Amino acid sequence: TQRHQGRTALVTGGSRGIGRAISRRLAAEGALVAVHYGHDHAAAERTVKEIETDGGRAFPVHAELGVEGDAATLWAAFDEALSGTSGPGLDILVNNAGITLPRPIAAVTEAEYDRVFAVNTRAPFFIVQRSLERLRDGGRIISISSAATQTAYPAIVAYSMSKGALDVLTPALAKQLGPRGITVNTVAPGFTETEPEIRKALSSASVFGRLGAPADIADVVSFVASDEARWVTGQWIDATGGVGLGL
Amino acid sequence: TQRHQGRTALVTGGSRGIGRAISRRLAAEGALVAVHYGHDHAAAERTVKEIETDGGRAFPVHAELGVEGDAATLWAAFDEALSGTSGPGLDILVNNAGITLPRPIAAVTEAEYDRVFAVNTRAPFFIVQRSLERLRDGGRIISISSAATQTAYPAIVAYSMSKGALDVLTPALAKQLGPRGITVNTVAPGFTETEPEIRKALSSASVFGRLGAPADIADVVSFVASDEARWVTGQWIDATGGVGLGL
Amino acid sequence: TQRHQGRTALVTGGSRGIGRAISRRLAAEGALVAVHYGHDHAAAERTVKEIETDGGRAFPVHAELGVEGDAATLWAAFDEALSGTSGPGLDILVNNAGITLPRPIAAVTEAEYDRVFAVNTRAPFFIVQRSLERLRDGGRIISISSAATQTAYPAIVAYSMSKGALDVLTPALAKQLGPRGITVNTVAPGFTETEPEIRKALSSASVFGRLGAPADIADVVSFVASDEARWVTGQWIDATGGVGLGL
Amino acid sequence: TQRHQGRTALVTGGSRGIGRAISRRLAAEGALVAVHYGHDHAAAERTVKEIETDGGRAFPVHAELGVEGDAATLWAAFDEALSGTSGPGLDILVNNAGITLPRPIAAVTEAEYDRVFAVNTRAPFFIVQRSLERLRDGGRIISISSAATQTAYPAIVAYSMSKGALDVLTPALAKQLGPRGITVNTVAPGFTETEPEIRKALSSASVFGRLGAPADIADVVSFVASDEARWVTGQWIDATGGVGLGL
Repeated sequence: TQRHQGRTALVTGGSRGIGRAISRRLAAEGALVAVHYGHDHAAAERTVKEIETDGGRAFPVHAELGVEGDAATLWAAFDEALSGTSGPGLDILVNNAGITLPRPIAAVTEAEYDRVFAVNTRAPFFIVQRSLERLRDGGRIISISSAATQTAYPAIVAYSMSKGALDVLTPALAKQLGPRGITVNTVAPGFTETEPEIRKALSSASVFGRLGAPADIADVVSFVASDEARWVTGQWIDATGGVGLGL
Repeated sequence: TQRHQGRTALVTGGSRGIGRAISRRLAAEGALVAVHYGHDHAAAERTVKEIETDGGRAFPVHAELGVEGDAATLWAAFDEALSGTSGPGLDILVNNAGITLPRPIAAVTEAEYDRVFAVNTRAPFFIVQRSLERLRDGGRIISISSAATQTAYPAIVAYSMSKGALDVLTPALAKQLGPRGITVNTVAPGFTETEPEIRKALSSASVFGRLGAPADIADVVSFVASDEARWVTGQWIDATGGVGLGL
Repeated sequence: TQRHQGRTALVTGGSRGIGRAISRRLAAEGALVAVHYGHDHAAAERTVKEIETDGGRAFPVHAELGVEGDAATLWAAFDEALSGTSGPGLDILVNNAGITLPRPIAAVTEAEYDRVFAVNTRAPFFIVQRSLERLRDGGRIISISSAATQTAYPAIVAYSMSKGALDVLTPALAKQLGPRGITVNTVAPGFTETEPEIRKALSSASVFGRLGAPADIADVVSFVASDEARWVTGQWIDATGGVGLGL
Repeated sequence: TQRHQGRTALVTGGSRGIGRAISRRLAAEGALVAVHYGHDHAAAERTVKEIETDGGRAFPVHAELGVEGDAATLWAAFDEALSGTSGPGLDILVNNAGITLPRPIAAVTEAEYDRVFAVNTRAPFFIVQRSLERLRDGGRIISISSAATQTAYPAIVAYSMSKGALDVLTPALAKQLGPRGITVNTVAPGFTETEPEIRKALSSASVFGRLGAPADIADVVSFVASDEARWVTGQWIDATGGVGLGL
């Protein structure tokens, strides 16, 4: 396609699963992709080489999220990488970094709560805040949310709340950034097989009666990030295979 | 792109404005496009030749909508065209046919009401009903709605109600047709310049402070109609430039 | 409570089921209730006497809906009743009149479609239009919709579309009528037992695992119609026992 | 009315503004009201005496929110109060405690962010978690949110995100608690005058062209908390005077 020819993308948690497919799709369409990772160096290097093997350009960016100085670290390491190279600006920010918390309310601890909010809400918020100094006109902010923000799923309530908070950011920034031709969208995956009775309920929650694949999400994100989605902003884009549709 | 290589599309009111850009985008990506028209023969022939000049294939399909035997006529004329040719099936249905009624409630007559419901709701409903016998697996139903179904616009209330009714159809069919890998989506345009103080309020209703162009809608529709949007179904896809976002 | 002391209400299809409980609740709180009916004279007389027995005031209003001159007939008969009596104005309009069409798309006929749109959309629209000349400041318009407008229920698709259209009217009029302190709301019932496997799916579609009762709806409508809901307008008020909540 | 005769309510931030009107409305309808406060002892004592003067029963409950051991402290102090008295159970939880952060993204500090999340999300979450052990059948959880969760208001983005997260909790718990006849709802106030160009934009954001009063919210909350709203659950109840309706 070559829809992102000449552009610079950053994908938080870009090293694997959904993060990885996004990084790959964007890099395959000409984007220079900053592949962010917090823990998994080898997976980052894996994703980058994969991209380079296929004839795109990407580079690793190390920042542990949900720790004091996470956002600063991320953007410090992004600049360090581009310096003496493409300028300090970017076109496409994808907030994909996240940790799960599969506990209903009765079992969620302060430690687990604080951890999920630190990584899933606080990190992306300050990453985005510091993004706005660098984000060019016609740019893209894309937050990866969950079906569970808009469909009641008690067993992951604290996780869903973390994504809910980030969903409020999308319309706020689409309004603020609109005059510069920047779109801000949420893409909400459903239940995705990445790398007993649960697997069954989640497959059949789709009207297509399967789990999503990383490629399912990455295909929607690649569109939202293109000039073709320039008239689409402030939206919650359902990438769940029709989760929550009926009953 | 060639995203619709080998597929058959039907675009109701495909002869001009949004209808025309959709027809053109789809035909430019390899779709064989049935260009439907109710009144404007020359505009239909115009759109078809344009497509053929550019090296796609399309053909005219005549059916006056909101008259007894409209849906039958349409599908009679679609088949007549494909017969002894591509088989009777289709991949992509776009409900774009519509008439405006810019009157607030106090001024809407029975004649005008009945006319807008006949064209905007009753016609597309029976066109879709008769579509389901012909619609192949992995197919696409795309209804063109309005921003005014989800954002209060009193001055066009009866028109909005007509589109509202058709918006209920999208989730219903996405559930029913899901098992066959068919997606059903609404694409909602905003205020679009096609071929005094009104023009100003409508431009600035967008967070981008302009009217839409036909291409803005057609770019979103082309995506929804592609294999890239296969994980997107039952949705109301906002193609308004962020109309109704703030306040 | 006596929340509607001194007010005049009209409840379309007020003779039984949900219509009847609404009529009764409003009349029990001091409202003078015009009990509309299209076919069922005895049921109307039944509801009125019931109300009078309990020490409220109500009167019958005959108008066959979905026939040429329905809205005119209704308001002609409302005035005929109040004339030489309370003035021609009203405080509370409840659009409760409706007919079901339990057929999925493949089986809906033109006759059945046209009938459901005539009764469920066209009748209430022109009843409301003609209401606005008579509707006092601090007044109430309340449309009775269905859970199936916002939750995919293919088996009643054409019925849902009819209610969908009327749902677009609520926000339109809440904006137009706002300056006069009039609220316009939709109240959406779920599945309600009025006077095999279906009954089971509908009971368990509620998070409370029962069907609604008429009183469940009438309690919400009585609130929306009171000065207590004066800050609530343009809303789709869910009276379904949490239908469509999870999955 | 006496709708809450025999019931026990807890209103977080119940000492003034919206908190206070809620406390008063509930206590005026027979509820025993635990008036929570974090800083403002005199305001708490003020609200309690007011209630007692009018012939309801209420008591103060001290807990600084957004500090380690806030939820424990609150419930420790609730029990201490009821002990040797009404049992340890409650019927009605109102999450009204909140702090504002009127800064757009460019100006939000970590300190301010962490403070607003601690008070507005983390505190109510763990207050609710610990509530579920005590909450009786037919009970009520009511979260006080903001219009700005569903209408883009960039200038208060971090505050809105905090309320967004709590909005995800409502549908989750309405599903989980449904079988016990407990309703969980959000009530979203707009812009409310409590105890230059801003005041003007906020008044005219309502279709009624005024700011809300505490009583506007408290009237809706009193309904949601009554047996009359028993069929209303998982909902986002708009108490904004039609903020965000048009454009």
